[PDB]
Amino acid sequence: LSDDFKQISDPKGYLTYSVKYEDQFTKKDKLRASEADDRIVGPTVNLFK
Amino acid sequence: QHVDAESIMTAPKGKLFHLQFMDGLLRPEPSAFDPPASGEDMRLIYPLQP
Repeated sequence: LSDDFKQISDPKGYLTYSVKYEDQFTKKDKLRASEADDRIVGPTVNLFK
Repeated sequence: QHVDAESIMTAPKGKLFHLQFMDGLLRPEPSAFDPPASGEDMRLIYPLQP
């Protein structure tokens, strides 16, 4: 009847983190942690270089 | 240079090798933030007199 709701898998928020790197350090080496945890920690760390 | 100790240790009693010290005093102090590096650098032969 009232089709009001659209299905989605990974939802985004109306807010997020925006960092600005002082490209002086950082290395760009995209830090390599474990594999299992690369995925859990995964992005947060990549973002917070 | 780098007088290899092989020889500084065992070479004719004459041979006049020209070893050479560094004069660190005008060395640049690593940027107060940058991350560290990890091999201490040393020297295994010191002049015995001033």
